[PDB]
Amino acid sequence: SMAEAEFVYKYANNLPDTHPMNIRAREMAAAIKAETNGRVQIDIFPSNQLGSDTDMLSQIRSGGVEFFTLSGLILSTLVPAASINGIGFAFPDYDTVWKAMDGELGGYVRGEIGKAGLVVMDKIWDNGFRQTTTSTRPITGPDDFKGLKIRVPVSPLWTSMFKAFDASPASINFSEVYSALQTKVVEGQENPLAIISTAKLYEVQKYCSLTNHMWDGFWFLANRRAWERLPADLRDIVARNINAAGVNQRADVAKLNAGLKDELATKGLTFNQPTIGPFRDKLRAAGFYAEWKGKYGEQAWSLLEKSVGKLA
Ligand SMILES: CC(=O)[C@](C)(O)C(=O)O
Ligand SMILES: [Cl-]
Repeated sequence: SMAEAEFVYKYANNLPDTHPMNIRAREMAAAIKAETNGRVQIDIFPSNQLGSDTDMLSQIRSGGVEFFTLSGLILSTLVPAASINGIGFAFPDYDTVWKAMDGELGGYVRGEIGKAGLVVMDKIWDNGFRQTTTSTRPITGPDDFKGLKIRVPVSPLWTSMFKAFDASPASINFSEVYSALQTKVVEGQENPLAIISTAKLYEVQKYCSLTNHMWDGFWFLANRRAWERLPADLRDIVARNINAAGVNQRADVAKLNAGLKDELATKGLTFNQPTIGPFRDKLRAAGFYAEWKGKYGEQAWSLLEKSVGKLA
């Protein structure tokens, strides 16, 4: 038989194999294997094949897997600073997002991730600005969130935000979301359009409300020991290829989130665009911005403010 590659590394993720994350990860793995002359093989385990997000967070820490893409908000139980990009209504556009995440704010978060003992690639991958879906009624204003049994990912930031909206959040890994919606364990969830599409959540929801309540992405994490075990030449090749795949993935995801509404509207989702201001007002009145300013500290909060104020 053919000898195994010297380094056979596992990359786990939580998304469908049809999402740009996985399309680009497959291109990335092929490029890496060729460029390292067969020395590095990245085996990809999409859509929670090896386990759920909370499981994989444990595994990237312990070395059970070598690579894992993860929202900073989920990561934030280990790295408290890493939820900072998810502050409600903070970023007005992608322009400010990438300048921040590829600039000083992202540098700050990456440094915090390093302090916790993980490696993280320079470029965060996209997920997108998040919308709401339900099987009950549309969300036209913040009053409609009262009592809503809404699924959220496991994170203090998501819990805080949806409690501030007077909803009843349930913390559930993405792997259980389709079934939880289908069976009405929960009444709704929130995610970018590209997720609603690729995970077919339109099959098990009726309404999509464009609440546009945060932007979030996926840090590309590496187990530190496994990263350091790669010789320097291979490390450089792997890092370059992961970041290149990320840049392409961002471009793919931006196009999907910009254009998917019309397609989703003919697949079993009825859309509405609520007026956004009252939602931001509700988070303010609930003390959400004051809470998180306190938790992140003045320096980090000032860095977030600097980041979102850009006009270009
Ligand atoms: C944060 C994240 O990984 C997802 C897929 O968007 C989610 O769990 O909803
Ligand atoms: Cl609409």
